[PDB]
Amino acid sequence: LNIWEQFCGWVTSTNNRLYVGWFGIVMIPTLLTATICFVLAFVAAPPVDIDGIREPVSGSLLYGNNIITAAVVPSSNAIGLHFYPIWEAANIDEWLYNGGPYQLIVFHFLIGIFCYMGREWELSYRLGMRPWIAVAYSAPVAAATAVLLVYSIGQGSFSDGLPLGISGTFNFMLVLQAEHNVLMHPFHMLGVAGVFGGALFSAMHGSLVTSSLVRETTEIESQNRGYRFGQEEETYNIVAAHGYFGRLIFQYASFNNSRALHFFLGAWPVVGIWFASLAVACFAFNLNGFNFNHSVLDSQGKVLNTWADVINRANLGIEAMHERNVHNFPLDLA
Amino acid sequence: LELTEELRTFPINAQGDTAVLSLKEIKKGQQVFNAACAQCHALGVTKTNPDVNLSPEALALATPPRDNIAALVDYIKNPTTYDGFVEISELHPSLKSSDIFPKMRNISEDDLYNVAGYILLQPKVRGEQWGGGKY
Amino acid sequence: SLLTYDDIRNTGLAVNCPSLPETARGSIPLDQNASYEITGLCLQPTSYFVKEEPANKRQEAEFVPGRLLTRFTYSLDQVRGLLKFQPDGSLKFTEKDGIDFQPITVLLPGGEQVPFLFTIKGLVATSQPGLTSINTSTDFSGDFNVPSYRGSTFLDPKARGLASGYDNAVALPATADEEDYVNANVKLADTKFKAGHISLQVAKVDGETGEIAGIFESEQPSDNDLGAKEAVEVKIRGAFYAR
Amino acid sequence: GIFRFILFFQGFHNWTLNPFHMMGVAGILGGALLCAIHGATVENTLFEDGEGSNTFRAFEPTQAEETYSMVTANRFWSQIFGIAFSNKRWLHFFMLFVPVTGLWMCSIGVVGLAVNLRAYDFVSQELRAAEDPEFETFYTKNILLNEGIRAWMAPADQPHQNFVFPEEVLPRGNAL
Amino acid sequence: ELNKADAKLGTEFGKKLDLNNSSIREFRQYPGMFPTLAKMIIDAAPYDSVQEVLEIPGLTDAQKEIIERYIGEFTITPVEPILQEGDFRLNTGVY
Amino acid sequence: MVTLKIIVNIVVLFFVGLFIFGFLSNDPSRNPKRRD
Amino acid sequence: EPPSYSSIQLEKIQEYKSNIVAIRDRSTTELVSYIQKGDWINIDNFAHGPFGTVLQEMNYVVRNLLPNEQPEARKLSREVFEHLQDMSEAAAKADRQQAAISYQEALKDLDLFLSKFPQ
Amino acid sequence: EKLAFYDYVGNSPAKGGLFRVGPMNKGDGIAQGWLGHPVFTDAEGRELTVRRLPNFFETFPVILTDADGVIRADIPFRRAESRYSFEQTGVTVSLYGGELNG
Amino acid sequence: LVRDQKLGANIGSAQGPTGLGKYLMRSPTGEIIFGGETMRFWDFKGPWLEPLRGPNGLDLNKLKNDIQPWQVRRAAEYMTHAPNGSINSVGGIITEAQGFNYVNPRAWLAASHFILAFFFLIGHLWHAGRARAAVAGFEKGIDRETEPVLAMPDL
Ligand code: CLA
Ligand code: CLA
Ligand code: CLA
Ligand code: CLA
Ligand SMILES: CC(C)=CCC/C(C)=C/CC/C(C)=C\CC/C(C)=C/CC/C(C)=C/CC/C(C)=C\CC/C(C)=C\CC/C(C)=C/CC/C(C)=C/CC1=CC(=O)C(C)=C(C)C1=O
Ligand SMILES: CC(C)=CCC/C(C)=C\CC/C(C)=C/CC/C(C)=C/CC/C(C)=C/CC/C(C)=C/CC/C(C)=C/CC/C(C)=C/CC/C(C)=C/CC1=CC(=O)C(C)=C(C)C1=O
Ligand SMILES: CCCCCCCCCCCCCCCC(=O)OC[C@H](CO[C@@H]1O[C@H](CS(=O)(=O)O)[C@@H](O)[C@H](O)[C@H]1O)OC(=O)CCCCCCCCCCCCCCC
Ligand SMILES: CCCCCCCCCCCCCCCC(=O)OC[C@H](COP(=O)(O)OC[C@@H](O)CO)OC(=O)CCCCCCCCCCCCCCC
Ligand code: HEM
Ligand code: OEX
Ligand SMILES: [Ca+2]
Ligand SMILES: [Ca+2]
Ligand SMILES: [Cl-]
Ligand SMILES: [Cl-]
Ligand SMILES: [Fe+2]
Repeated sequence: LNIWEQFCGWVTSTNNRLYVGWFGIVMIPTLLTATICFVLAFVAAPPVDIDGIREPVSGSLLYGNNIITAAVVPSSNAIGLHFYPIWEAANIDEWLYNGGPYQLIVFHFLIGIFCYMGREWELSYRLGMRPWIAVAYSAPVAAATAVLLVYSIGQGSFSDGLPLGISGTFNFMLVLQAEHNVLMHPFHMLGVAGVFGGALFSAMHGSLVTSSLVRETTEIESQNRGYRFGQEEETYNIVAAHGYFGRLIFQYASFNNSRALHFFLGAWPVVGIWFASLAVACFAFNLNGFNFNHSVLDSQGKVLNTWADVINRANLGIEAMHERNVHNFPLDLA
Repeated sequence: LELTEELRTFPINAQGDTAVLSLKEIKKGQQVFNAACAQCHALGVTKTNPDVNLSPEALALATPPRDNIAALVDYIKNPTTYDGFVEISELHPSLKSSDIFPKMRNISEDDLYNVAGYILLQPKVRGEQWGGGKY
Repeated sequence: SLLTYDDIRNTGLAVNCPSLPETARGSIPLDQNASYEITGLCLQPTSYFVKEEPANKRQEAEFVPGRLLTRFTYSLDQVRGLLKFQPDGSLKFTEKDGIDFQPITVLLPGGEQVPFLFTIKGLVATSQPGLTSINTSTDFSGDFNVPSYRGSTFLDPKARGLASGYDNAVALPATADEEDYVNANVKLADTKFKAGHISLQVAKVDGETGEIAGIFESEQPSDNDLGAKEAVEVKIRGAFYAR
Repeated sequence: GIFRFILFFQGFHNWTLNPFHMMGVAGILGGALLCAIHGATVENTLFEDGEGSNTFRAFEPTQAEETYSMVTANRFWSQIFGIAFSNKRWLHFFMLFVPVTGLWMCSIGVVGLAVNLRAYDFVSQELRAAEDPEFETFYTKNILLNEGIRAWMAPADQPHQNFVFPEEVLPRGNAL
Repeated sequence: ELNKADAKLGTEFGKKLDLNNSSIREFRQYPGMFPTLAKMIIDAAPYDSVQEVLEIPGLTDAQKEIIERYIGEFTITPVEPILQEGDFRLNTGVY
Repeated sequence: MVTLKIIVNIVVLFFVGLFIFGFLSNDPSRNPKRRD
Repeated sequence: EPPSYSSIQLEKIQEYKSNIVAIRDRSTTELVSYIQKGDWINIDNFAHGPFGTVLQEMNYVVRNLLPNEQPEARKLSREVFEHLQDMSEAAAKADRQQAAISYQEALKDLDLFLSKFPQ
Repeated sequence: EKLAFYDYVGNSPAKGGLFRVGPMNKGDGIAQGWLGHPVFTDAEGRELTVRRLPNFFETFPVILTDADGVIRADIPFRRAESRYSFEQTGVTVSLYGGELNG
Repeated sequence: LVRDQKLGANIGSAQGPTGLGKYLMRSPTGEIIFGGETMRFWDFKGPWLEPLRGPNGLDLNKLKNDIQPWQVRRAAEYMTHAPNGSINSVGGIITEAQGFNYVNPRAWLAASHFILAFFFLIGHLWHAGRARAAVAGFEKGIDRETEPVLAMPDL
């Protein structure tokens, strides 16, 4: 009808194969640029100087290293927190040596998932669903924006960020255990309680309906066949699954109704992990986990060892060995 | 050990004599150690000048020696270098410089007398403590 | 801008360029045999870009390629230094004694290495041609300094392999341990060739400037490789006053 | 006491980056999504049997008609993610399978660590960590961090051997 | 190829201080050498002699009195372009 | 590169420009029920 | 109420006056030649530096001297500050004889403080 | 030499990894000869020995100690403040027996 | 740096442990800044060391002979009062023993709003679902009879 309304009427239309609608028009270009640059710089980037002094570390597959290593390695300590586009360097070879392409796949990737946040909201309004699924996606976006962005703000430069590769991540975590002590911090400890709870409740809820399935097939075929997709009758009875678990544990402490059950399935890792995401986000301003170093003591004052200084004797060692050339002054407070 | 009296003996004056210290003045000496003797003397190391440790391997070598706690309350009355050459009351908390360092106003001589008694009781009960601390 | 006024001398790159005087090549300040209120500012934004490449195919394969600076704009050093002395006849000595020096540059030539260049001014003792009254925007300053290293006795490689402390010659291959060859990490106190000219030479603020030609050694990363040869040529940007 | 045993297995064995542990992180974190994403959509597709405003009023337990859609939920995930569970069973069998085979792959890794077949070392990437200081990578950066464990906490973790160290044998990187 | 650092540690630099390439906290081990006495020593006279110091300009006769108390506790080593280089004397790596 | 910077600066202002008056033209009237 | 400053002035207040008398005889220096010829931000070096220690130093007339004449001695020590606000903020004016008459005011108050309070 | 071959770290079955694949002769090569047993003496005697490297390490730092356990020599990782180095102590090696005897 | 000045070693000549200047190297855009790991905070413009900012940056004409005893003792206090906390009262590096306590309430208030800044993005997104479904009428879920997705065409 109208030419600009011919656009808004394809982009907001709900019969496409994939939904690129209004959050997608920021997403789909600025995620494909984060895809294509990361796939290219995983294999053929030059060495990039992570620590910010002189020595350039290699993270690309033509430089002799394998899949379980070799991130696109982050920016330099020399550029700090400055906005470093590809057009500020005097050539491309100055850009790749100074930790260039990480800021191409952080500032595009983070805006590529913050519009994947609202896109899941957008289709739930584009159908008649109740739209409460973007709030479930704030649980791993904040897992992916505390460590990429927010920890790289308050600690200092963009060098202290996640090296987006598989054993670049493991080098980050031991530094965070070294630099300010992840494990003895309750907001991380609330996170794994959501995750190990979310580990069990996947294999708890997913087991028992797979247990309490009704009989519609015979033995020889798969028992995952006797019903058609989208039927009105249930594949399983909740009344038999109730009193199984009521007879395993307290009868009073089961979940009788399934819509109260599935909320708690959608609560426990989701409210858990944005404590752990807020752990690293409150780690970002150097509000750290506590130390029980030298805590118990004799009436002399002679130091009794606990598990916490055995933790710290491991934590002294990674702190006195990570970034082994830059520190010229005896505190690593930067 | 029970922290008995004769392990809390240390020479309080210049080169000739000692004294016995009771229990409760050490704990307020510990309390003023964690208030004003605190941000640059955690674990006996000195964070701004990194080799002026409070170990008695090194506290004896600063002349005149800083083991006598009447000398040590004089060395917070009049701080100095290792040789006694110049005062460093620009750069150090003192009672000579209370107008510069305002935290030294709510303190006395006897409130320094026990933190001088505190600071060398700690290497009497631990070796690693009040040392480099790397190990 | 009229003058710089340091808050506008933030990230705009009007900042790594010291004193440029006016076009007046007629200042003869005429010193005699005494001491000096010894000179200021002295120092260089090191770039044209010229580099000699290693031959390996013997006696040919000279003839310089150019190079690209693969890193930011801190090829510079600044304000101290330069005790000046007039010896018995000519040759007009120059002593550096305690200046701010040695920034470190990384380049790549056509050929995909990254040799770590070192613009060092460590103890220049500068000779000079025959008998000058004073510099006339014509005379040639030329000698060498001594250069330092890359590993300044603590720069570990990634298997902690230095001489000066730091885990002698091997870590992880425990039975092929003491056979490798790259663990002799020795330091040196070299001398080479360098030239520095003069071209502008103002009268009132009395700052003299003009070209340079530095020829250095490359990196020896606690003694893996042999050095390359680099003709670094840029303006000097000195400033002179005296007794 | 578990947290010591964590940093034991970082330094003395490199329990990260052997592949049998890394399937277990795919098991648990993959398990944590599949109960989170399945907990969302049953609370996103609901069926108007109540007339009040909270949803889990008037859900009968003796109710044969199914309380979530699965036709709108398949239409939701075929568009957003592009792939979607096109039958309501094996949505629950996958939630059983994804953390149980995560722990089983994690269980057979520490039996390799029991006889300390660690796979901390790569057969490559070490000889030109020896010959070549120009070869600069994260893995050789990571393997010197584990030396930061094994000579720092081991006199204090195990006083059985009375390991005592004279403070210049310990690996210190710099001024720290 | 003796790696140029431990070989200097064998010739009395590991044993006593040496005044040429000695660290500044080596002077802390003797009573009365730190900062205002070792500042004139480490910057000016690492020349050739155990007895040439006590005759450097910059100290008094009370300042040379501490020098003669521990006069036999150093030998002058030959100079090193590994250990004097780097401004390593005034600020080392141990803290 | 300054020749490139404007070309990237066009396409951010094109796509965010077609996001900021995307929602401005009815975006609560294609919510498949009342007032669709 | 204490008249006798035996060690109270002779260690403290005669070093309180001695450090800013030492900046004072120096002060006909590069700083006057900054406002003679041509150096804008090295005056702001001096006002927060050597005159930053002329004022943070000259601050404990409360904490050392005679509490009856203390409230009349605050604003003597405030007018020396607040005139030197016009010294550093006429550097963005780019006209160095508004700052030159600001520097001549520091003759009228600093040595007038140094003539006063020998107590 | 069979008794000396069983007193080697490189025949103890703890070391070896999951993906360091192959025979033990890909780890060391072929065993050629014993070359004796080291005996470490200082400038004074003071005999001292090395009995170190337990199994679940990979890189044990070299310590040299006396009969009761006080350390007399090591390998200094930072040679600024060494007091127990090899060079100041002047340790000698007596290599007794084997191929390289005396 | 100025501790070194008392010692007297010349600042410019020395090369750190790693080739760069131990004290005074140059930032990527020309300002002579402090060396080491301090290259990230090369934009520091606090009230002290603004009398060390010369024309380019930290000028070495005025970095020597013009440090004041007030100027260093603020930075001596600010070194040990770095924002480095525990949960409870522990201060300084995490590895370091808890001799003294100071949480530095810059840091101790910065994270506390970031708990509440992120949580208010949670509820805003979770009210925008219910508000958009308030006018659309399916805040209680989809209908039994006129399901809107069965009206939609097949893929
Ligand atoms: C012996 C087996 C065992 C046990 C009992 C635990 C138990 C625990 N671990 Mg642990 N852990 C184990 C093995 C074990 N782990 C192993 C093998 C590893 C790997 C090396 C870890 C690694 C690990 C980490 C890294 C962390 C924990 C943490 C925790 C605690 C919270 C976890 C949580 O909420 O789970 C989720 C599951 C649920 C919430 C379901 C409920 C389970 C609770 C615990 C049972 C309640 C029982 C009740 C109070 C008893 C009274 C009965 C009642 C009816 C009255 C919990 C005490 C975390 C912590 O610090 O918390 C203190 C933490 O950070 N563990
Ligand atoms: C993204 C992070 C991540 C994730 C998701 C995982 C995931 C996992 N890790 Mg892992 N890990 C990581 C990072 C991670 N790792 C890092 C960085 C390190 C350091 C290198 C480690 C080091 C590590 C170690 C050392 C081990 C794991 C193990 C595991 C597995 C957990 C086993 C478990 O829960 O059993 C939980 C425990 C049980 C099921 C035992 C039975 C206990 C019963 C069920 C509870 C009893 C309840 C009773 C009422 C008591 C409660 C009351 C109590 C409060 C009093 C799982 C695969 C373990 C593994 O794979 O070994 C098989 C293991 O040993 N991890
Ligand atoms: C949001 C960013 C992000 C991404 C993409 C990954 C991805 C991965 N992590 Mg990881 N990680 C992250 C953040 C991230 N992590 C953070 C913030 C931490 C804490 C610091 C960790 C800590 C961590 C540990 C401790 C471990 C991993 C592991 C893994 C791998 C398998 C885990 C898995 O199956 O996930 C479950 C999720 C899914 C199955 C959904 C599918 C997503 C797939 C896995 C993404 C594939 C990644 C790849 C780059 C995408 C390419 C697409 C192409 C078009 C460009 C995988 C490559 C494990 C590993 O090494 O295994 C090899 C492991 O041991 N990570
Ligand atoms: C249990 C039986 C057994 C035992 C202990 C060994 C042990 C050994 N063999 Mg041998 N071998 C076996 C079975 C066995 N083999 C079989 C069945 C064959 C025929 C295929 C061979 C063929 C064979 C050859 C041809 C050679 C050896 C050699 C060797 C020795 C070198 C070490 C090695 O290769 O480890 C390497 C071990 C690994 C790399 C571990 C593999 C781990 C697997 C891949 C994990 C699988 C995980 C799985 C994919 C995940 C499941 C998915 C999940 C979803 C469920 C070693 C003593 C060599 C030798 O010394 O001979 C002179 C040699 O040349 N073997
Ligand atoms: C000596 C001799 C011979 C003795 C024997 C004879 C004798 C005298 C006996 C008497 C002794 C006796 C009886 C007891 C003494 C022993 C004793 C006290 C043992 C107790 C030990 C102990 C600590 C027990 C507690 C631990 C325990 C069993 C459970 C922990 C419970 C807990 C805190 C949390 C469990 C987690 C939880 C709430 C899970 C439910 C959430 C969830 C997702 C459910 C999934 C789910 C739920 C549904 O609801 C339905 C519907 C479906 C679909 C579904 O997915
Ligand atoms: C250059 C380039 C590209 C480089 C990339 C290389 C690189 C850096 C990384 C990649 C390397 C890589 C992938 C490493 C991982 C290797 C690894 C550990 C693999 C796992 C192998 C293994 C044996 C693991 C053991 C455990 C195991 C089986 C895990 C499986 C994990 C898994 C499949 C998790 C599923 C996660 C997931 C997508 C969940 C969402 C499920 C989903 C779409 C639900 C949708 C949905 C929900 C509803 O509620 C309803 C109602 C409906 C209807 C519905 O549909
Ligand atoms: C001193 C301690 C600290 C104090 C500060 C903290 C106070 C917290 C108080 C919280 C108050 C609200 C709790 C209930 C919320 C709710 O609406 O649930 C509603 C549902 C349905 O209840 C349904 O409720 C129905 C009743 S009615 O309809 O609501 O009237 C009825 O059908 C039936 O009972 C049941 O099915 O409750 C449940 O699903 C049971 C789960 C337990 C309660 C929810 C907890 C959420 C998960 C745990 C989160 C932990 C965080 C960390 C995780 C790692
Ligand atoms: C931006 C919008 C577009 C998103 C692009 C990315 C979308 C990718 C979606 C996954 C593709 C399909 C995979 C399952 C293939 C498939 O067809 O699944 C189909 C399956 C649904 O199966 P049905 O319900 O049809 O099964 C019918 C029954 O009869 C079973 O037979 O979906 C799932 O199980 C999802 C869980 C596994 C999803 C695994 C995700 C893996 C992510 C990628 C990891 C590897 C990457 C390697 C990189 C180096
Ligand atoms: C009232 C609390 C304090 C006491 C009792 C105290 C005590 C001492 C003592 C006894 C010494 C000499 C140690 C020796 O000779 O070996 C010393 C040195 C030193 N203290 Fe403190 N101190 C205190 C507070 C501080 C604070 C807050 C700082 C930080 C500004 C500090 C910085 C120093 C420095 C830098 C030295 C070394 C002087 C030098 O460089 O030569 N002190 N202190
Ligand atoms: O570099 Mn990356 O990193 Ca986490 O810390 Mn602070 O700075 Mn270093 O430290 Mn410990
Ligand atoms: Ca007080
Ligand atoms: Ca020595
Ligand atoms: Cl590191
Ligand atoms: Cl540092
Ligand atoms: Fe369901």
